[PDB]
Amino acid sequence: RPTILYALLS
Amino acid sequence: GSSGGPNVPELILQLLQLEPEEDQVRARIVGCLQQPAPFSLLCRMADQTFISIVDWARRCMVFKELEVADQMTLLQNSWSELLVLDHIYRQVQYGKEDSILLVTGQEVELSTVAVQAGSLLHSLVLRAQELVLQLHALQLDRQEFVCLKFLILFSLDVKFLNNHSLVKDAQEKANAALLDYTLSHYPHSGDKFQQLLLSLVEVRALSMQAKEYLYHKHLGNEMPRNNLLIEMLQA
Ligand SMILES: CCCCCC/C=C\CCCCCCCC(=O)O[C@H](COC(=O)CCCCCCC/C=C\CCCCCCCC)COP(=O)(O)OC[C@H](O)CO
Repeated sequence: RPTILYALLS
Repeated sequence: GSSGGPNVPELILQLLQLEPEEDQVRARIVGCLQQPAPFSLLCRMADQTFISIVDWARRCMVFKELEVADQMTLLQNSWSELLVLDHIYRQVQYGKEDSILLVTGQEVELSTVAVQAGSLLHSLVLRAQELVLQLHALQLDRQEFVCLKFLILFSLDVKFLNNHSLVKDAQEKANAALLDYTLSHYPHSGDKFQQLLLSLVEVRALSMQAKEYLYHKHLGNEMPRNNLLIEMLQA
């Protein structure tokens, strides 16, 4: 599930 | 006592190299962003402050060596405490008892909070100012602040992570650094280390109250859509 947090860390 | 100078633990010297000056974060957030307090703008400001904290974490020693799942779990356990500590330290540096300084540079009179805030928020702002007073009296310095940020980031019990060893070592090194630094730089504040750890207990209590305030706003449909702090709240 894509999340804002994951987008900041990738 | 006196800050910095010789005899500073390596971890603290490294963390200082990764901590941007307040003026630089201000410029960055004011850039990312552009009477009654503008609620949605303040929510966006808090989201941008957390983005800035995630950027700092990404560059830190140890954290930068972890896989994404471990990085997410650590941030999911520390986001609110890092935001509260950031606000608290900004007030310690600001040094004014009748107003609070926001990361954008905006100054908000406490009298204005009494007029505009409901009970949950007003009480939270005032409780945070009492911790600001305590930390100023204890002479919290920048070396201690960055070590406390790292300690919070790495506060999670390692049993919740894949890379146990690396994080356990980071926890031990950070506690040792704060203890060694406070003993060597503030010898006449004999229990400064314990007093800072008790201040972290209060940061955690403030954080919990801030989460309850965000949950009340969320149930009332008052938060902006796709707010990052609400994503963190629900994770
Ligand atoms: C630790 C103390 C800080 C408080 C943490 C608050 C929790 C999360 C941060 C949310 C970011 C947006 C904050 C918006 C505040 C705001 O506009 O408050 C207003 C009132 O505005 C005022 O009193 C003057 C402006 C006060 C601004 C305080 C801004 C604090 C800014 C940054 C702190 C970031 C730390 C976030 C920590 C989050 C941990 C979970 C609306 O009040 P209310 O929600 O009680 O509503 C009452 C009634 O319904 C009429 O509206």
